[PDB]
Amino acid sequence: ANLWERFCNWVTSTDNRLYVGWFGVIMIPTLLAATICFVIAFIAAPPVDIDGIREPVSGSLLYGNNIITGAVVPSSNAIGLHFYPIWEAASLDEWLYNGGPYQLIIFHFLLGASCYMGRQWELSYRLGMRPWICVAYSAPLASAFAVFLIYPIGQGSFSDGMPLGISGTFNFMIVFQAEHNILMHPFHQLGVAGVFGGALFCAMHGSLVTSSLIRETTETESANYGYKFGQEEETYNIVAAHGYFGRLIFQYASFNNSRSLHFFLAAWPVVGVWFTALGISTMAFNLNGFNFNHSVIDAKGNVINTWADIINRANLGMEVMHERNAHNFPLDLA
Amino acid sequence: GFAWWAGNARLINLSGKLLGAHVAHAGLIVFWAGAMTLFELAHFIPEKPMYEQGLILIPHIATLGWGVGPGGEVVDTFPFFVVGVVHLISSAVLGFGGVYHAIRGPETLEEYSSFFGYDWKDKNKMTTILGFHLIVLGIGALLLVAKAMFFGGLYDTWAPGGGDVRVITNPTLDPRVIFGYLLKSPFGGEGWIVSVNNLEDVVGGHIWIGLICIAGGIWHILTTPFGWARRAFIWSGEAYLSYSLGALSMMGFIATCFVWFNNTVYPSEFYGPTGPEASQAQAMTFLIRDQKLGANVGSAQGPTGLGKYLMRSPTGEIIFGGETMRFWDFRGPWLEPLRGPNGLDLNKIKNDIQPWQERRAAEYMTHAPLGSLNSVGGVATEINSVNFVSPRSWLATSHFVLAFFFLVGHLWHAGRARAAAAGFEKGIDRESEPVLSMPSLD
Amino acid sequence: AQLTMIAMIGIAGPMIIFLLAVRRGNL
Amino acid sequence: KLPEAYAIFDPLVDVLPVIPVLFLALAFVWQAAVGFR
Amino acid sequence: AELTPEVLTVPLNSEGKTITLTEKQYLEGKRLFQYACASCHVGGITKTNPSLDLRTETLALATPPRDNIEGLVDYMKNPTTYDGEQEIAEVHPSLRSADIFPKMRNLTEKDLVAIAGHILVEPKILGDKWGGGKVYY
Amino acid sequence: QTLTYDDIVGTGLANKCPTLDDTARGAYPIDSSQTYRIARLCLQPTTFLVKEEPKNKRQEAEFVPTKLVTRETTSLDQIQGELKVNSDGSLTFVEEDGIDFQPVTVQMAGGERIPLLFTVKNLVASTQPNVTSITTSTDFKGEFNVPSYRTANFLDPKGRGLASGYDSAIALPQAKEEELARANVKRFSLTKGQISLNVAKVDGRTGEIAGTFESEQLSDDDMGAHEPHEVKIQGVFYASIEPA
Amino acid sequence: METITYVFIFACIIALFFFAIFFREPPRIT
Amino acid sequence: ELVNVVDEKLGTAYGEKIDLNNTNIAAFIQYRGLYPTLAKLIVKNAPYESVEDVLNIPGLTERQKQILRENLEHFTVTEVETALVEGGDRYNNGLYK
Amino acid sequence: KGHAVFRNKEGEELFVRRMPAFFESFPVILTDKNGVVKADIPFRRAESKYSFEQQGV
Ligand code: CLA
Ligand code: CLA
Ligand code: CLA
Ligand code: CLA
Ligand code: CLA
Ligand code: HEC
Ligand SMILES: CC1=C(/C=C/C(C)=C/C=C/C(C)=C/C=C/C=C(C)/C=C/C=C(C)/C=C/C2=C(C)CCCC2(C)C)C(C)(C)CCC1
Ligand SMILES: CC1=C(/C=C/C(C)=C/C=C/C(C)=C/C=C/C=C(C)/C=C/C=C(C)/C=C/C2=C(C)CCCC2(C)C)C(C)(C)CCC1
Ligand SMILES: CC1=C(/C=C/C(C)=C/C=C/C(C)=C/C=C/C=C(C)/C=C/C=C(C)/C=C/C2=C(C)CCCC2(C)C)C(C)(C)CCC1
Ligand code: OEY
Ligand SMILES: [Cl-]
Ligand SMILES: [Cl-]
Ligand SMILES: [Fe+2]
Repeated sequence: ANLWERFCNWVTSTDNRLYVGWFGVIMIPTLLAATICFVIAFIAAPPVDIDGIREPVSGSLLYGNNIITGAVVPSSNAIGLHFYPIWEAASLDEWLYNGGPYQLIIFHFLLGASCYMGRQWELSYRLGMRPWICVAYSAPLASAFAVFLIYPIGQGSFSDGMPLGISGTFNFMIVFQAEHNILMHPFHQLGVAGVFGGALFCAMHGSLVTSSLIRETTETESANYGYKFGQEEETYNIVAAHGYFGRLIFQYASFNNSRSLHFFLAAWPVVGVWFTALGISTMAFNLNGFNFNHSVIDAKGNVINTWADIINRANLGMEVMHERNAHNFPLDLA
Repeated sequence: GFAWWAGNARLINLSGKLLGAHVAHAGLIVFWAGAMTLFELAHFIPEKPMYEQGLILIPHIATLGWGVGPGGEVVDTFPFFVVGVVHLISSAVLGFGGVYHAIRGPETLEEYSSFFGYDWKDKNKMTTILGFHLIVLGIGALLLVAKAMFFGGLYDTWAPGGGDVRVITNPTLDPRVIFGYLLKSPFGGEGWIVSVNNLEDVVGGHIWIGLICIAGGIWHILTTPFGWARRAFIWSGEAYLSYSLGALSMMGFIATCFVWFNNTVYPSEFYGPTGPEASQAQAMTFLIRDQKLGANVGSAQGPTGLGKYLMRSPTGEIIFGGETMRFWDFRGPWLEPLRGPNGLDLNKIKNDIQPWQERRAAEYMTHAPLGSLNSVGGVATEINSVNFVSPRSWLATSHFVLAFFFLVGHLWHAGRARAAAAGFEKGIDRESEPVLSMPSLD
Repeated sequence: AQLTMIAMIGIAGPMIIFLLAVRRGNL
Repeated sequence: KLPEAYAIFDPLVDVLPVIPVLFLALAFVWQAAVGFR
Repeated sequence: AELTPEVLTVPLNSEGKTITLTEKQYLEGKRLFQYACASCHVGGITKTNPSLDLRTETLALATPPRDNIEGLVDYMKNPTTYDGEQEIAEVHPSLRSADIFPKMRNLTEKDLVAIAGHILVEPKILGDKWGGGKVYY
Repeated sequence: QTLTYDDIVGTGLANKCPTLDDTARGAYPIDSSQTYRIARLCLQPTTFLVKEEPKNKRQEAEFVPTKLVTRETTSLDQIQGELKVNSDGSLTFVEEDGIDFQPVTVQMAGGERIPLLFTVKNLVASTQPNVTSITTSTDFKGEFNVPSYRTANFLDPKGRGLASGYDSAIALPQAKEEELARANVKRFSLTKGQISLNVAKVDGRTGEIAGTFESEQLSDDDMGAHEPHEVKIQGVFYASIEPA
Repeated sequence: METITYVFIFACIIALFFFAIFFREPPRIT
Repeated sequence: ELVNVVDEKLGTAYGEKIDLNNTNIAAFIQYRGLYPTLAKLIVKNAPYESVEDVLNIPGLTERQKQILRENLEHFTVTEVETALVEGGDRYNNGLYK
Repeated sequence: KGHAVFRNKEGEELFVRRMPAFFESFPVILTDKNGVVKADIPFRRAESKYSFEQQGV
């Protein structure tokens, strides 16, 4: 009946259309801040001197960008890893030129996404569920941390974090391949396996369940109406699905335990994306993909090129051109 | 009812066997420390820098002041041998005690001795075991103080004349300095505790931590958790494990940044230069070369209009130009002779650069912590030839990986401990599904 | 070689299991 | 290099650090012996 | 193609005498170059001063000509600038400065010949790649 | 009390020129039989004014104020050179060396960024005849060089440059080139600026002087792409004088 | 006109979010 | 009217010899005995109205004058080109390997 | 407009390397009848060996 206890009861209420919770108390403001600043920067922000070389990059729609090319541009290389809130700038004009909004957006977003993962634990506890859905979401979360926070820490500048834009993303990727040879890194290769396999098993599982739907409807209606929300009986025949898939390959290469199957579905892409988040996060410290440049030579010592050396030719052309005005000395050491 | 793949969860309420597991595991850690040091010594060549040799334990011992002399030159390898041997030998004793308690020893303890036996829900016994280890930890931190002040000192990369082993006679005690570090921002130019840049602060903080840990050990032996703490935590083995998992994760992330930025307690003489350091060193190298050719590096405008060799930071300091403008917070003993009140002094640059600084810059630039997984040194486009990956990259990446998984382990075990404590970790009771007794959302 | 010592070492583990299995021990 | 009086043990020392890993492998031989109980 | 004695034949001095190395010496020279030199001179460039490479035509125009075993062996003892005007043992590895460059301490006279030999052979095998930099990778 | 680097770092003080005490109203005597040099000249701008284009007939718009957006990166310092005595008792400072340029971009009302190379490169500044003492009424007037804001290697966003880069608009392979000549052919400008240094304080004992400066120069023309603006810069200076 | 078009579509998507969440067909049990 | 002045300069003796008034200092490595000592002196004392002017550099030893004479036919002078001498580009023109 | 014939200062006929369909953009490279490069339009000018100005194309 006390004021605080009533507040605690509303915060943690399972009757709110959207669950709030204690993580929500940090998540709601931080995400609103990031969202509002992003929408405005994406539409109207003036150009940003991302690389600190007084060469501003235009990112917003009103400065001649479309949806594909627009971006909120990372903060200036001259700032490096320094904290640059609004109140550290002589004016909003200065803060805009130097990339202020990128910092505001990504810090609020990393907080709010982190609280988003906590909120998944919290509601799960309020509803009497098992708790590990938040563990599945730590894979995309770790990946966002890697490209917005970890990689800038290792390279010494938020100007090398990933831009908040579609082409900006591609720029990040091409520069990353030139400097880290990420294609040749095992943790990226596991990421592709996590993401190709995820798509594969999504399609497989969806097709096997759909294939063994029990007839409940006429030809003139969507089979979807054969299932009613909250019915106790399963809506497909898992033995028929097992009997099809076990014969498509062989019997013991098929799941008949639904729990093992769905756990498999959870584990494969989650673990693969953990590794690819770790790949970005460890190339942040310049432990790069495999280097086989000139690994094959002949009896005389002539280099015999392989596909790896061709990759390297591509990598070099990305190297020599990126940030074409920003380098004064012969080694791009960071 | 655990499966074989969750088999160690069968030890939760078997204090005797669980003790053997921890002690056997402690043996593995001591074994590796011993075996690895010996492996590194057997491979060590004193004419090469440590960081051209894939060493991570010998630099930890050197940094304590054993085996090294002025400039980090290795003078005596016997202390390295001793540390490995003693660790290796001690692992047999822990190994022995671990397999005895895990196989032959009493399966549970609480019936054999009310002292060593424990119940996870016994908040008093738990905080007493906490207090014991806190005291151990405090003693451990004071050991580092004793070495620093009374048993030879520590390696000081900042020491005058190239760095040297130095005894610490005035450890910093001022709590405004010691805890000032805990309140510095973690961002560029501040860097929280990772910015500690002198052995006086390092030793003084260990005096403090040692006292605080012993104070807290005694505190937790003498008390039981207060009611607000009782109502805030889950009191169970797995919950306790999840708390430590969070803490180790956090500590792992911190150590990652420590080895990457800090060149004081990870001297670059031993570990190789940091990323910022190597990048600064490249700018220094071509400043030096170009000025010998007659270039006026103060007044050279680069392509962008910014200075080619020197420019200003956002707060005015004279700093190296190019991309390394990002690394201007870097401080290192080979560079600081050139700093004046406004940053790099152009008069010192024109007149006072010494050959040893030229050497050190050329060396660090050609040893930047970039390399491939198969230990090809340098940028990803470099051809094979140089077999090198900095110890800093090895130490930073490994511990980021471990720190990340332990955060995942924290989440896994914290959520399970919550669910197990409330009684729905094995699934939803069909006959009593909470959602089915809640009103609909709409 | 070094493969001699790591053979003696690598076989030590499986031999403990083998002896206890063939003596019907607390495995 | 090790001290001369222990030089005989070079090949053993090259192998020692891998030994902890063998404990992990040993755990799976044991579980295979009792049938993953 | 193979590592024939013709390719292993390099000038000994300016007088024009030549010397045929062995395949042992070449591989030994390559290994010692990698140990002592590659961190700055990988592929025959100079990372800390790219204007001066290890191409044979560059070595030839140096004062003391360095495009022969003698000149190269002398250089690893008493390195000078390209015009020979000043000694640079204090900033360049050499036996004269093996105290401040500890990797030079355990190099024998035989080792120098192999290192010099590798430097002279390698452009005969790789051509433009040796000392050409990334353009030829 | 002389501050250390660790006292300065991050305060913004590194961008400020040394001030002189308000008592320092001396005079520094000049012995023409001696030779002198400026050991350090520090210039610190406080105001950036840009001349507007009135577009109409005879109005000639004035200098409007601007906002600095490139932060505390604006001061010239460590400048040195000969301070000569001429056959009429005038003094001429000939700049030799120093950090004598800072790129600056200020923003006008309406959002236009004006970048400029604030500089005193190759400054030659002279006093009136018969000086014999540097006093709190001495004026130096001089001119200096304003090179192109970008130097010759600079590549525009389509890869075009002067000493490097494409020589055409390669994304428009069959477009008519005549309309693109201004943007395809880069040009290195070199213009003169003008500066007044007015001495207001003099420490007779130390040879230190301090005061006020106004300089006029041209902004960036983006290698001939667009016409420059005229820029007025106001600030404070500090110089230290030594017998050569 | 293209900026107006891009922002118009984006705003329509946000309004649709509002209706899809708060004005969904409510799921009813069995 | 709009001409790239560097391209234009390649059509002069600058495009075939070492221009004592414009060429970047790294080009003096192509001839023996010039780099780094004489190259430094040469660049610092530019400009020259004639190739012969370099022999009058105050401080030249008699051997340095002999090296210059040997190489005078590889030298030229053309008008100083601001684009090639500003930014200290005669000491570092941003070209490495 | 007519057939363009290029010649260097020595009267040798030169041949522009034609753009392959793969390339959005292609450098301007002039070869002799044997395929030896004799002229081009350089990107970096400082170490240009083959400029139209130098070769008198
Ligand atoms: C201090 C560390 C610590 C401790 C004491 C525990 C203890 C426990 N955990 Mg936790 N765990 C931790 C860290 C820790 N965990 C971390 C960091 C994570 C995240 C990765 C997890 C994730 C986790 C899950 C998902 C689960 C547990 C479970 C358990 C219980 C059973 C575990 C078991 O039988 O493993 C048996 C051991 C194995 C099956 C071996 C695994 C092999 C690893 C993954 C491969 C590593 C190989 C290595 C990298 C290189 C190999 C090289 C090659 C040459 C061999 C037990 C209470 C289980 C539980 O909830 O029980 C209550 C459970 O389901 N843990
Ligand atoms: C550091 C790793 C570690 C440690 C210390 C332990 C320790 C333990 N485990 Mg776990 N476990 C681990 C990893 C580990 N486990 C992994 C990776 C898995 C997945 C495969 C499991 C799966 C698992 C299951 C399924 C079970 C355990 C159980 C146990 C306990 C009883 C063991 C027993 O009765 O075996 C008897 C085995 C033997 C007698 C075979 C010989 C084993 C000895 C110790 C080999 C030592 C060799 C060494 C070189 C000797 C040197 C001695 C010298 C120092 C003098 C014990 C405390 C059991 C338990 O909880 O019991 C209640 C149980 O049911 N574990
Ligand atoms: C923290 C680890 C730990 C813990 C909690 C225990 C706890 C226990 N053990 Mg185990 N034990 C351990 C480690 C541990 N032991 C090790 C490492 C070994 C191998 C030497 C053994 C070997 C062992 C045997 C053989 C037996 C026990 C028994 C017992 C029980 C009675 C102990 C007693 O009365 O001691 C008496 C108290 C003392 C002797 C106090 C003396 C102070 C200690 C020994 C010196 C402190 C040194 C310091 C900790 C580290 C060394 C320095 C190093 C860093 C260089 C008790 C449950 C007995 C049991 O359960 O029988 C049924 C039993 O028979 N233990
Ligand atoms: C391994 C270390 C350890 C562990 C696990 C514990 C565990 C515990 N302590 Mg003990 N304690 C320790 C060391 C430790 N203590 C030491 C060394 C001292 C001496 C100073 C104390 C002094 C102490 C007192 C005086 C009390 C406890 C109490 C407690 C209980 C409640 C703790 C709590 O609610 O924290 C939760 C923490 C908070 C609610 C406040 C968090 C505020 C932090 C500082 C914010 C910082 C966040 C940021 C990310 C960290 C970066 C650094 C930061 C300073 C900037 C719990 C059993 C209480 C109890 O019940 O004792 C009977 C109690 O009153 N402890
Ligand atoms: C993103 C990381 C994260 C997340 C999602 C969780 C989630 C969870 N934790 Mg863990 N925790 C973490 C990191 C995290 N923790 C770390 C690193 C530590 C060690 C320092 C702990 C220590 C810890 C303990 C000791 C306990 C939990 C418990 C729990 C559970 C209940 C909620 C709770 O008490 O959390 C409290 C929240 C935290 C401890 C930190 C969360 C960090 C959030 C995302 C940011 C908070 C905003 C921040 C204050 C504002 C910073 C900005 C400003 C300073 C500028 C829940 C499953 C409890 C439980 O029931 O376990 C069995 C419990 O008692 N956690
Ligand atoms: C960086 C620390 C270096 C290492 C290691 C080695 N060399 Fe070097 N080298 C370096 C520089 C900066 C220079 C230019 C010196 C100058 O100012 O003139 C050189 C030069 C040479 C040369 C002369 C090249 C020429 O064209 O005349 C030679 C022959 C040479 N260096 C050989 C050499 C050898 C054999 C090394 C291993 C013992 C070696 N260098 C290491 C930088 C560095
Ligand atoms: C329980 C269990 C387990 C675990 C176990 C463990 C983990 C153990 C440990 C143990 C240990 C941890 C061990 C150790 C050992 C050691 C030793 C045995 C030692 C020895 C030493 C020596 C002999 C030395 C010598 C020398 C010298 C002195 C000098 C130098 C050289 C040399 C090295 C030679 C498992 C899982 C498996 C299974 C189940 C159960
Ligand atoms: C040694 C040294 C030093 C020092 C240091 C120190 C002194 C430290 C401190 C530290 C500390 C002092 C720490 C602390 C920490 C804390 C923390 C980390 C916290 C945490 C908490 C938590 C985790 C909580 C949670 C929660 C909540 C929030 C709610 C309720 C529930 C719970 C409880 C869960 C220096 C740097 C000088 C130098 C070097 C050396
Ligand atoms: C230090 C030292 C020592 C010690 C040692 C030791 C302590 C040892 C141990 C050892 C060990 C500890 C060993 C172990 C081993 C093991 C192994 C060898 C394993 C194997 C495994 C396998 C191969 C697996 C398989 C499988 C299974 C079983 C199931 C599933 C599938 C798979 C395939 C995975 C000595 C005395 C020498 C002396 C000197 C020094
Ligand atoms: O890759 Mn290449 O490296 Ca990481 O910095 Mn140096 O250049 Mn620039 O700022 Mn973004 O980018
Ligand atoms: Cl780019
Ligand atoms: Cl650079
Ligand atoms: Fe499903």
